[PDB]
Amino acid sequence: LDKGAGYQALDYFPKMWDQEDPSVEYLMSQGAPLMVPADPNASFLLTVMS
Amino acid sequence: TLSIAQRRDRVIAYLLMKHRAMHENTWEWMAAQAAQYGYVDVQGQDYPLV
Amino acid sequence: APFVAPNVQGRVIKESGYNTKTFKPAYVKPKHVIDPNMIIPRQPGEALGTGTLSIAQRRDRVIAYLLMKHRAMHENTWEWMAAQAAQYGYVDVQGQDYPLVRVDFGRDAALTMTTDWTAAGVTLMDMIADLRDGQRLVSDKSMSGTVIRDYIFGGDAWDQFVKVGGNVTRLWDDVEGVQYMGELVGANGAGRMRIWVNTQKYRDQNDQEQFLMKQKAVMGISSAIEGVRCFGAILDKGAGYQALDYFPKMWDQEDPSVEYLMSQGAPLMVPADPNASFLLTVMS
Amino acid sequence: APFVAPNVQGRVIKESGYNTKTFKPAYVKPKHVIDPNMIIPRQPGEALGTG
Amino acid sequence: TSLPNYLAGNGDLGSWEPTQIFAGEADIVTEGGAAGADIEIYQVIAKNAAGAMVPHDPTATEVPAPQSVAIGIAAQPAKSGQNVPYYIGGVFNHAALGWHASLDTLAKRQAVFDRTNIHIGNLY
Amino acid sequence: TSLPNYLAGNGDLGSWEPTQIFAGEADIVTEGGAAGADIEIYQVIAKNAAGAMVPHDPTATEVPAPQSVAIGIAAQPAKSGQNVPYYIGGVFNHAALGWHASLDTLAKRQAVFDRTNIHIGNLY
Repeated sequence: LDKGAGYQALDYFPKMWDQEDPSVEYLMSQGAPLMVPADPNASFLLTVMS
Repeated sequence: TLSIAQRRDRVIAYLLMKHRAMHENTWEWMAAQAAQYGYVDVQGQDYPLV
Repeated sequence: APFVAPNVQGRVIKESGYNTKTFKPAYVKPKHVIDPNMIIPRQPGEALGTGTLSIAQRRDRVIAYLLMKHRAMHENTWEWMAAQAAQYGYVDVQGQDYPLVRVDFGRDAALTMTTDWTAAGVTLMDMIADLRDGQRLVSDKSMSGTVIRDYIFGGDAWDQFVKVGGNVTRLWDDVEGVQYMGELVGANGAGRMRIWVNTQKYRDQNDQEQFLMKQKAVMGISSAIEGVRCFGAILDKGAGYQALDYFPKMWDQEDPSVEYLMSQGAPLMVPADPNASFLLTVMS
Repeated sequence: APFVAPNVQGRVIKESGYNTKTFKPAYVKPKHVIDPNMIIPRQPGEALGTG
Repeated sequence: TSLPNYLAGNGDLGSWEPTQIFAGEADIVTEGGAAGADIEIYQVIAKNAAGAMVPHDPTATEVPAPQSVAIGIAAQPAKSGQNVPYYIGGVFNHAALGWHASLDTLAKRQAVFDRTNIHIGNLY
Repeated sequence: TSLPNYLAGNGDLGSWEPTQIFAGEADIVTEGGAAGADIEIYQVIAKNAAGAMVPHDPTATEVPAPQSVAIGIAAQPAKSGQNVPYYIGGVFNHAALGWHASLDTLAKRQAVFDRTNIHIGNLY
């Protein structure tokens, strides 16, 4: 959701810009991740201790 | 031996790498949460618990 | 050199080391905000009523003038810093946006003298004796034992002096505030005394106008002071933070369309030998 | 990385410092004095009688 | 200060840690004013009844005294009578700033700058 | 160290003076032995009754003790029990050495090393 990268879909998008007085400079990265188990049931979790 | 411009260059390169790495760490952490728990709690100071 | 009869082995001479001192320069940031309120009205060069030049060209004119004024303000600051250094051996850099810090170059306190030329019974010879004694102290204290040729009076000091009494220099014939009073032979002996009076008035950081040279005092000085004009790093993303005497920078706000114009620089005027000069307060 | 709703500005991340160590080396001066006392005497190699 | 050292030895020359003051991207805005007390770098400041900068002092009074309402963040240190440059706008890392006592938690440190152009927040 | 200094300022980075050890061109000769007391660089050292290096001390007794006859010049500082390398021959600068009280003037500081292979004299 940024005019940089043309609202394109990307793994991550690094963006950089600066103020002019004081000349502090900003560096930001954008990303829209989600890690989807297509089949949630192909795994299990076993807790084995209290 | 580094001009201040080169000190800036060095720190910017390092921070670009750090951003890429923090994104890739988030990919890892999301994959871990998905595979283990079957669900992931995306959270932050700027993101309501979903 | 040591006398040693050619029998003996020889004689070993002791060496001498050095002090070292280090300084950080001040930082200077004048800027003008350029409204349409400044671009639209007529300004001197405009043809007065006939619209011969566009708003763009009037903007260019006013910006060229403001750049020129910025250069002038930096140059004034260099003069003021150098004057403060030569006189006091230190400079009290100040401002609204800059706390007072005293850059002491380390003139020995003996070279900030005081005598009363307003007292009764003072003679021309007593006054010249005070100046000669200042020269003596400088010769005793300098790195190079240099003799002072130039003595620069304040206006009040020169008035007191004249009241009680009674080529390179051509570079200052045309100059305001600087008065070359020639020379006096007197009883200095060690070196002929070029005399100057300085009365220049500068706009303080309260825009009150004050004298560049302490008017109630006389300053002696010699070229051995070998001062350096130091310019630090520009702490600005513009021009790659590199060190410049001054850097003119300009950027605009998108709505309303306001330009901002800023020049910035990191000046300091350092006397290489803070003891190659002295300052004598002569008035009460 | 921090999750941040697409609307809002993002969060600012701190970074680390440096630490430094320094060392002076040691100094070594073995020497010998080589007398005729040490050179004249025989060396196993030499033959008997007339070395 | 005269001699070298010929003998071997170690030395911990020193350490450096960055101080991050900005925690966001508001318009950073500054002003200058006379100080009334010894002010440290990035100390939070108020203005006393005489209009001089004084380090922020909540619960100064029974009506609250004007020192109690913070007005900016010192940009450079200053002694009394000197001019202090200070921030009046910007988003600032609460941790880097100098705070009064008992103004401990971020929840309290925000309450000092709600009605203001300054806003104070955590780093990640 | 965290913050850079922005304001102008002054600082004396240091003052250095050569410490010229030698005031002549004779043979320089050195030994080394255990110290009995804390010994500074170029201190004038005797040997105590136990045979350990101890800083020189005239008038140490109703009969002079062996600490009272100078025997060398320490080439490095050492704590008690450490080995002190020290000079026993050479022509040494009057002023560089660690003399003590009442051994003040050059005449006495020479009398300490009259016949020895060490000699003591002015730099020009």
